[PDB]
Amino acid sequence: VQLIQSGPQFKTPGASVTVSCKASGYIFTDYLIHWVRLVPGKGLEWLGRINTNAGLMYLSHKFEGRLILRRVVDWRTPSLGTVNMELRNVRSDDSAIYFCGRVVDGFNAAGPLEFWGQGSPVI
Amino acid sequence: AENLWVTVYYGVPVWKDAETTLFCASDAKAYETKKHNVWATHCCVPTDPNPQEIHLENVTEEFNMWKNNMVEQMHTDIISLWDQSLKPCVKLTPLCVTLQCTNVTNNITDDMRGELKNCSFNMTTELRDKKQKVYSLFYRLDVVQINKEYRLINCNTSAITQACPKVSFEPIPIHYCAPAGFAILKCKDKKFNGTGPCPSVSTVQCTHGIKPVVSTQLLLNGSLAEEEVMIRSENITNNAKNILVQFNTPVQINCTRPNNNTRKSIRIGPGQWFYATGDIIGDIRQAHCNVSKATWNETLGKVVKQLRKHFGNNTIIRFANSSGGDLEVTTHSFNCGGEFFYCNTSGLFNSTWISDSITLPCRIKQIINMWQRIGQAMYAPPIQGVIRCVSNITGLILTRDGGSTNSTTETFRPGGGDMRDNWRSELYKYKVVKIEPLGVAPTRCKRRVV
Amino acid sequence: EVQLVESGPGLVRPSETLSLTCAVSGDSISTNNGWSWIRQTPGKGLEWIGYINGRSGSTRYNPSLQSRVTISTDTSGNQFSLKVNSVTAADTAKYYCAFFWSTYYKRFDVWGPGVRVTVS
Amino acid sequence: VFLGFLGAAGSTMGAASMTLTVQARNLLSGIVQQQSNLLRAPECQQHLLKLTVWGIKQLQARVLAVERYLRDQQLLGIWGCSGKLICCTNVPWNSSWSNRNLSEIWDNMTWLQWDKEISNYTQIIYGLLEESQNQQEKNEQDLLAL
Amino acid sequence: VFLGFLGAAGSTMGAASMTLTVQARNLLSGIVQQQSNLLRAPECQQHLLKLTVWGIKQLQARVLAVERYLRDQQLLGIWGCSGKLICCTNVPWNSSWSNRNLSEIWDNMTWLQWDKEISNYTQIIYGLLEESQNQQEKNEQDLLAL
Amino acid sequence: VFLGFLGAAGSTMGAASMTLTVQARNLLSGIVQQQSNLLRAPECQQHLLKLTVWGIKQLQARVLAVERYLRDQQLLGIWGCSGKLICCTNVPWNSSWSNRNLSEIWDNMTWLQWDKEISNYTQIIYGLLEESQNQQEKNEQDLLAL
Ligand SMILES: *[C@@H]1O[C@H](CO)[C@@H](O[C@@H]2O[C@H](CO)[C@@H](O[C@@H]3O[C@H](CO[C@H]4O[C@H](CO[C@H]5O[C@H](CO)[C@@H](O)[C@H](O)[C@@H]5O)[C@@H](O)[C@H](O[C@H]5O[C@H](CO)[C@@H](O)[C@H](O)[C@@H]5O)[C@@H]4O)[C@@H](O)[C@H](O[C@H]4O[C@H](CO)[C@@H](O)[C@H](O)[C@@H]4O[C@H]4O[C@H](CO)[C@@H](O)[C@H](O)[C@@H]4O)[C@@H]3O)[C@H](O)[C@H]2NC(C)=O)[C@H](O)[C@H]1NC(C)=O
Ligand SMILES: *[C@@H]1O[C@H](CO)[C@@H](O[C@@H]2O[C@H](CO)[C@@H](O[C@@H]3O[C@H](CO[C@H]4O[C@H](CO)[C@@H](O)[C@H](O)[C@@H]4O)[C@@H](O)[C@H](O[C@H]4O[C@H](CO)[C@@H](O)[C@H](O)[C@@H]4O[C@H]4O[C@H](CO)[C@@H](O)[C@H](O)[C@@H]4O)[C@@H]3O)[C@H](O)[C@H]2NC(C)=O)[C@H](O)[C@H]1NC(C)=O
Ligand SMILES: *[C@@H]1O[C@H](CO)[C@@H](O[C@@H]2O[C@H](CO)[C@@H](O[C@@H]3O[C@H](CO)[C@@H](O)[C@H](O)[C@@H]3O)[C@H](O)[C@H]2NC(C)=O)[C@H](O)[C@H]1NC(C)=O
Ligand SMILES: *[C@@H]1O[C@H](CO)[C@@H](O[C@@H]2O[C@H](CO)[C@@H](O)[C@H](O)[C@H]2NC(C)=O)[C@H](O)[C@H]1NC(C)=O
Ligand SMILES: *[C@@H]1O[C@H](CO)[C@@H](O[C@@H]2O[C@H](CO)[C@@H](O)[C@H](O)[C@H]2NC(C)=O)[C@H](O)[C@H]1NC(C)=O
Ligand SMILES: *[C@@H]1O[C@H](CO)[C@@H](O[C@@H]2O[C@H](CO)[C@@H](O)[C@H](O)[C@H]2NC(C)=O)[C@H](O)[C@H]1NC(C)=O
Ligand SMILES: *[C@@H]1O[C@H](CO)[C@@H](O[C@@H]2O[C@H](CO)[C@@H](O)[C@H](O)[C@H]2NC(C)=O)[C@H](O)[C@H]1NC(C)=O
Ligand SMILES: *[C@@H]1O[C@H](CO)[C@@H](O[C@@H]2O[C@H](CO)[C@@H](O)[C@H](O)[C@H]2NC(C)=O)[C@H](O)[C@H]1NC(C)=O
Ligand SMILES: *[C@@H]1O[C@H](CO)[C@@H](O[C@@H]2O[C@H](CO)[C@@H](O)[C@H](O)[C@H]2NC(C)=O)[C@H](O)[C@H]1NC(C)=O
Ligand SMILES: *[C@@H]1O[C@H](CO)[C@@H](O[C@@H]2O[C@H](CO)[C@@H](O)[C@H](O)[C@H]2NC(C)=O)[C@H](O)[C@H]1NC(C)=O
Ligand SMILES: *[C@@H]1O[C@H](CO)[C@@H](O[C@@H]2O[C@H](CO)[C@@H](O)[C@H](O)[C@H]2NC(C)=O)[C@H](O)[C@H]1NC(C)=O
Ligand SMILES: *[C@@H]1O[C@H](CO)[C@@H](O[C@@H]2O[C@H](CO)[C@@H](O)[C@H](O)[C@H]2NC(C)=O)[C@H](O)[C@H]1NC(C)=O
Ligand SMILES: *[C@@H]1O[C@H](CO)[C@@H](O[C@@H]2O[C@H](CO)[C@@H](O)[C@H](O)[C@H]2NC(C)=O)[C@H](O)[C@H]1NC(C)=O
Ligand SMILES: *[C@@H]1O[C@H](CO)[C@@H](O[C@@H]2O[C@H](CO)[C@@H](O)[C@H](O)[C@H]2NC(C)=O)[C@H](O)[C@H]1NC(C)=O
Ligand SMILES: *[C@@H]1O[C@H](CO)[C@@H](O[C@@H]2O[C@H](CO)[C@@H](O)[C@H](O)[C@H]2NC(C)=O)[C@H](O)[C@H]1NC(C)=O
Ligand SMILES: *[C@@H]1O[C@H](CO)[C@@H](O)[C@H](O)[C@H]1NC(C)=O
Ligand SMILES: *[C@@H]1O[C@H](CO)[C@@H](O)[C@H](O)[C@H]1NC(C)=O
Ligand SMILES: *[C@@H]1O[C@H](CO)[C@@H](O)[C@H](O)[C@H]1NC(C)=O
Ligand SMILES: *[C@@H]1O[C@H](CO)[C@@H](O)[C@H](O)[C@H]1NC(C)=O
Ligand SMILES: *[C@@H]1O[C@H](CO)[C@@H](O)[C@H](O)[C@H]1NC(C)=O
Ligand SMILES: *[C@@H]1O[C@H](CO)[C@@H](O)[C@H](O)[C@H]1NC(C)=O
Ligand SMILES: *[C@@H]1O[C@H](CO)[C@@H](O)[C@H](O)[C@H]1NC(C)=O
Repeated sequence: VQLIQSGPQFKTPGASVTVSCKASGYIFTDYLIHWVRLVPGKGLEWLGRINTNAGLMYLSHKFEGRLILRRVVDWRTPSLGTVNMELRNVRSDDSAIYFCGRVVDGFNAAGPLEFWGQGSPVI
Repeated sequence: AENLWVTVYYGVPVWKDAETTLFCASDAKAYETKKHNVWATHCCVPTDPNPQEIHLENVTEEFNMWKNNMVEQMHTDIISLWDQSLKPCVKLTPLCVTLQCTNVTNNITDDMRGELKNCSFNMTTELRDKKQKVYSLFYRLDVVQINKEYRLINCNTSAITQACPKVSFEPIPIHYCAPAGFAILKCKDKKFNGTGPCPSVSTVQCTHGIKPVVSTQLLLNGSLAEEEVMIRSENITNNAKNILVQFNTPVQINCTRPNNNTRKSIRIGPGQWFYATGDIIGDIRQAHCNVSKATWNETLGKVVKQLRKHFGNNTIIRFANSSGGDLEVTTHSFNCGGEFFYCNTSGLFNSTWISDSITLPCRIKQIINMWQRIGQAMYAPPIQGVIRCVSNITGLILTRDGGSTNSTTETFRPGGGDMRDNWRSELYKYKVVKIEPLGVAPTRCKRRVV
Repeated sequence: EVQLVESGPGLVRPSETLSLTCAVSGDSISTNNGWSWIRQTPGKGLEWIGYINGRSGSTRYNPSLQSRVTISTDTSGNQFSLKVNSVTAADTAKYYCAFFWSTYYKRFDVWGPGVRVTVS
Repeated sequence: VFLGFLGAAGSTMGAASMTLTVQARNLLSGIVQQQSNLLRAPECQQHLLKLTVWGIKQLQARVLAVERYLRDQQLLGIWGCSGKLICCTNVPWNSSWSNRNLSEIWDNMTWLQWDKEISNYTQIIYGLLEESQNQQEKNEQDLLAL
Repeated sequence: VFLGFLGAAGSTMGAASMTLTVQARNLLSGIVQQQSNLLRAPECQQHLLKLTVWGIKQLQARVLAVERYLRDQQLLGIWGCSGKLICCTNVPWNSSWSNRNLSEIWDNMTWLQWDKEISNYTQIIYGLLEESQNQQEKNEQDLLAL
Repeated sequence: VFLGFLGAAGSTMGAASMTLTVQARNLLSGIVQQQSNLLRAPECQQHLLKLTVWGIKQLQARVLAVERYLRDQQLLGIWGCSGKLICCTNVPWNSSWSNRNLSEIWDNMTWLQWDKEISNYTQIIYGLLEESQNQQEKNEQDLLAL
């Protein structure tokens, strides 16, 4: 099981930032994917999660008008797929390390994360 | 210990689970005169002559609709037929040129503002030293603004082909039939949940007629449950799997595309034609679908009553609309009278259960990626006149969000998922087995040597 | 399961025909092939007389009586019978009614108590 | 044809042995093998030529039904049963393969249950049946017989 | 091979019954089935691969000849005639199917004429032949025989 | 299967006659004919459909194995040997075809050597075997027999 994230990004305030997490080695569908933001001066904050089979988004109620999650699958190759994130209206308040992770098997209705990526970071 | 000898029997009624290739067949009646129907050409073998069904007394067999290779085969063959019928069409490579576009403002309602673009461009001609200035209307969802300059969306990744104007992708019913040496077993129990030891089994020559209708969220024109609404899933407590809900009564939905629409053809080359959308006759308004309100209440009451059997009879069940970053994961996609619709179902999945009509606004597209490919794209020619479809909603694809709060509630939303879930809703009753006629057993006879 | 009951004269004179019958209870004799007669003669032991196939009426007789014995059925009475012509003192014996089932799957016999017949 | 194709499947071995022609008749005759033998052209055929992939899938299905049929016939021939739906052999039952009496299996078991009981002795039994026939031919090539 | 393939077609049923191997030998061996079995490569083969439509038409013809042959052999096997060109059965003639004496049909009719006289009784007769064989096997599984 | 496929090839005709099932079992069962009969899909199959030339070559190989098998079986049937690996006939040996005694050929020659000695009399012998069977059937249709 491996989660591979894209590199660091810098953006002009008000611009959107898009980051991504490529997942492999387990069936991509099943096992919800969660996003968590780390702010060195505040701690961890949950942003939302995506249902990789259905293509459904669930968000933390701070970001409904700002954060969009998407997924890409190919029924051909069940062991591979990606999750993308788009965050709009980026401000200095959003300087953080953005992490990708996967829920512990048996906990799709919850969100402990067993596997983690690297952290973007953004600005 | 008796003094017995081996006796060999041939023609013994024994079988093993097996994977194979089914050959497909159709009812050569009204469908025989369709001529250009894709399904009527492929599933050519005539069937359903008052077909046989044989009850097997005392046979109990294990079924598993989630591991049923018949669905995977149906999926693969549908894709192959679509590629084969598009392969010999025009290939509209010459259209990915800069387009000069303005808004259509000619008697448009408020809900259509910015929906249509009037685009002119320099197209190739049949004689290769000339160019022509032509124009066509496009839907907003088919173009990309670049740098009034636009391009078609599918320029970065693929050529766009054009469906051939005479090919009809109408989902007439087809039947799957076993090859010699194989048999299809059918599970007849009413209230069968898709898995396990089905006690009432019969053999068939072929499956019932199945219409290969392709849609998301709401399953259209399938079979109905025999007695009660059925809820089936691979694992009901795992909010990652989809829930397939089969209604025991249809909900009628009336879909239309208003706007009289005209069509014109343009030569792009020597016998190579492109179909353009011409000016709309009459006014311009949105496509939409009508669902009876009382009916889409009574049938949710039935779905909820059945969901409570798995989630608790003191649990609050609420429905909510789809949420995601795409069109293909939030709308009800279907093909109607040849055109592709993407309808908004948030007007249906909006209620809480604690123990006139609904109008669904709808958008349409002409450039379809189809299935899940990145390259490969199709342009659907416009259809003249107006379009009206009357369809039966026979089932739902639902997902749960996960748990919620200590108030004990569950939230269900229209789901997405692979196209295979549409076929699993019809083929759940069938299994394919290989017949193995030899066997041996003890008897009192001995070969008499002479 | 059947019961076999024999009946007939316990005495026959030289050159007379001996006639013995057997009633069958519990099953049919119009079927169930293998209805037969067996003879037990003191000083000789057991031998077959022959048998009849209830379904077709065909018979087979031990060669020693090929020209002397007739076996036939009364399917209405559900009884069958044995007739042996030109009976002599040498034919004094204990006669039995028997049912022999012998197929690929089962083997069993049913025997009646028999009739002892004296021949002068 | 196909009027009770697996009708005896839930019945006992004894009763099911009386329907053997029912299953035998359906091994070489699927729908496509009937359409292929019409006096009139089937008409469909052009489809399977224009699109050669479908033509190949159909032939593979037809060839396989024939190969499976012939392999079963070859085994019956090797074991000394040319024709016949039921044939007796000289191989004794081991009472290890299955240890039940005749009155238990012919009357209480179905063929499916039997098949699931002795499936891992199938190759041993087939091997013995072949050896038995070879021994019989060796004895036939002796004019003093037995 | 093929030296008088339908030579008896205009002859009487009696005389024609003496040429049965002549037609039997030509059911599995057309020209292409001889070329396909040369020790040398046939050479032509590349044509049928370069152009797959012709390759498919040839295979369909070959597969069909085999399927038709095997179906006739299966019926003879089911009816209790494994091998033999002429076999006797236990099914009586109905005298409804055709009502002629032996001296009329064997000496005056050709097989083509006969075929056109009883063609709509073919399935009845075949059904009876199968029932007869099943009854015979039921009688064989009785060690007291007849 | 294939555990001594041509093992008797260098042995004498007499000894080699005892291994006849060994070669018979390998005429209808190559590797591809085993893969084609798996309960699971073979997986490979998509390759042979995507590229139809390979699909055709495989079918031609499978069809040919079947046709060759059936032709040999048809000849045995015509000659009056339905089944059996060894059968006696009524055709006398000519002593022109080969002029050796039994003690020389069964003990000193291999089958390959024998085949290279009488190969140009093969068709004569086959023709006689067919005539013999036809004569036998003519005699069978006489209720006074011999
Ligand atoms: C169908 O799908 C469902 C999923 O929907 C599958 O169910 C899942 O099955 C897996 C096992 O394969 C379970 O994993 C194990 O979970 C226990 C913890 O369980 C306790 O806490 C749960 C907490 O849940 C909270 O959150 C939910 C969601 O919002 C709330 O609803 C809850 O109320 C809680 O707030 C709780 O849910 C559990 O109760 C449920 O399950 C029990 C049965 O287990 C029922 O009786 C209850 O009624 C109720 O339904 C429960 O209270 C962990 O402790 C396990 O970890 C150990 O075992 C691991 C094995 O690999 C090991 O790796 C770990 O390290 C750990 O090992 C420890 O124990 C070993 C014992 O042998 C020791 O040897 C070792 O040294 C060490 O000490 C494990 O993670 C999932 O919980 C379960 N999910 C759900 C939702 O139920 C189901 O299997 C599928 N069915 C089929 C046929 O496929
Ligand atoms: C769930 O199930 C329902 C029920 O089956 C299904 O609804 C039906 O969909 C089909 C396909 O869209 C509809 O069929 C079309 O109907 C129109 C309207 O015709 C009416 O009037 C004529 C008399 O003039 C009546 O005979 C007829 O019954 C109707 O009352 C026809 O115009 C359509 O024909 C054209 O398109 C066909 C495409 O297959 C061509 O084959 C045909 O030749 C016609 O094309 C030609 O003429 C066109 C017009 O000039 C021209 O543009 C073309 O280029 C070409 O030259 C067609 O018959 C049917 O009516 C619907 N039934 C109901 C009750 O509404 C749902 O679609 C299905 N749901 C889903 C999701 O699959
Ligand atoms: C999309 O844009 C095209 C232009 O690229 C529109 O077509 C143009 O419509 C005007 C009228 O609004 C035509 O001008 C008039 O022509 C008549 C003769 O037919 C003349 O008498 C008038 O005085 C005037 O000049 C113009 O010729 C025509 N151009 C072309 C190429 O057809 C089209 O209507 C627009 N469609 C939509 C839905 O907006
Ligand atoms: C079709 O091509 C012509 C040129 O052959 C385009 O007209 C020129 O456009 C440039 C700007 O790109 C101007 O600087 C020239 O002055 C224009 N020339 C003339 C004669 O008008 C024309 O715009 C193209 N049409 C479309 C619909 O793209
Ligand atoms: C379909 O119904 C069967 C029962 O008829 C379910 O199988 C049983 O599930 C219970 C747990 O609820 C187990 O304790 C039993 O051992 C299971 N029985 C058998 C025979 O497997 C089955 O899970 C249901 N399927 C679905 C998808 O809900
Ligand atoms: C869906 O229902 C609406 C009504 O809510 C239908 O619209 C009406 O159509 C009639 C006939 O043309 C007009 O007289 C009314 O004024 C319209 N009402 C409104 C509110 O617009 C609509 O036609 C139905 N759609 C379908 C596909 O049947
Ligand atoms: C879908 O369209 C049908 C017409 O095809 C509507 O059914 C008609 O309803 C009126 C009452 O408003 C009746 O008088 C007619 O007799 C009905 N016609 C038929 C053929 O049944 C139906 O109500 C529409 N559905 C929705 C949700 O609007
Ligand atoms: C699902 O339903 C919600 C309403 O419950 C929709 O939320 C609205 O979204 C639009 C933008 O698309 C905003 O302008 C509105 O202000 C939102 N409404 C509220 C009350 O906040 C949501 O868009 C729907 N989702 C989909 C895919 O249709
Ligand atoms: C799907 O349909 C719903 C219902 O019509 C849309 O939600 C409304 O959007 C309008 C703006 O056009 C707002 O003024 C309303 O307040 C919204 N309704 C509610 C309950 O919040 C929704 O925007 C549509 N989805 C998409 C993607 O367009
Ligand atoms: C979902 O249902 C709610 C009601 O439960 C709808 O909101 C109401 O809309 C009417 C107008 O039609 C207003 O008069 C009420 O005051 C609203 N109530 C509340 C609590 O907001 C809502 O529009 C529906 N959503 C969609 C997409 O149709
Ligand atoms: C779309 O517009 C055309 C053109 O006006 C309509 O076709 C005409 O219909 C009338 C009857 O109302 C006929 O007398 C004319 O001969 C037709 N003209 C042509 C060119 O066909 C058509 O009916 C309209 N379609 C819709 C759905 O409104
Ligand atoms: C929607 O469902 C109804 C109910 O099954 C369909 O109407 C029946 O169709 C069958 C033939 O399949 C007839 O034998 C019944 O008599 C019909 N019932 C009634 C009340 O008319 C209806 O055709 C379906 N609609 C669509 C578009 O498929
Ligand atoms: C299915 O099982 C039942 C129960 O064992 C079988 O019923 C027997 O039927 C025969 C023929 O009518 C009777 O003589 C027996 O007495 C019945 N058995 C019992 C226990 O009553 C039934 O035949 C089986 N189905 C099949 C196809 O064999
Ligand atoms: C074609 O018909 C003629 C006339 O019926 C047949 O001629 C018979 O030939 C045999 C053999 O030479 C003679 O014994 C008969 O006497 C001839 N019949 C008559 C009426 O003279 C001829 O044999 C038939 N052709 C074939 C192939 O059978
Ligand atoms: C190959 O040739 C040798 C020599 O002829 C064969 O050897 C004979 O083997 C048998 C069995 O062991 C002995 O009884 C003979 O006495 C041996 N012959 C001699 C001359 O010593 C050998 O069997 C042949 N190989 C095969 C497979 O048959
Ligand atoms: C456009 O709207 C005007 C009224 O503002 C009307 O007179 C005219 O006929 C309409 N045009 C069309 C095509 O409907
Ligand atoms: C055309 O569409 C743009 C949005 O892309 C909008 O800003 C502009 O006002 C529209 N013009 C007209 C005439 O509707
Ligand atoms: C690819 O698409 C993007 C928009 O998503 C566009 O900006 C870019 O120019 C396109 N690439 C090329 C080569 O045109
Ligand atoms: C739908 O059912 C609920 C049940 O609680 C009821 O409150 C609601 O009024 C019903 N809606 C309609 C339109 O009848
Ligand atoms: C052999 O078959 C028996 C059937 O009762 C089964 O229990 C046993 O596990 C099988 N052996 C192996 C190695 O699978
Ligand atoms: C049955 O065959 C006879 C042959 O003489 C023919 O006259 C009759 O018309 C046929 N019956 C039918 C229904 O075709
Ligand atoms: C016939 O076979 C013998 C084998 O000994 C060979 O010598 C002879 O040349 C062959 N005849 C012809 C014409 O090839």
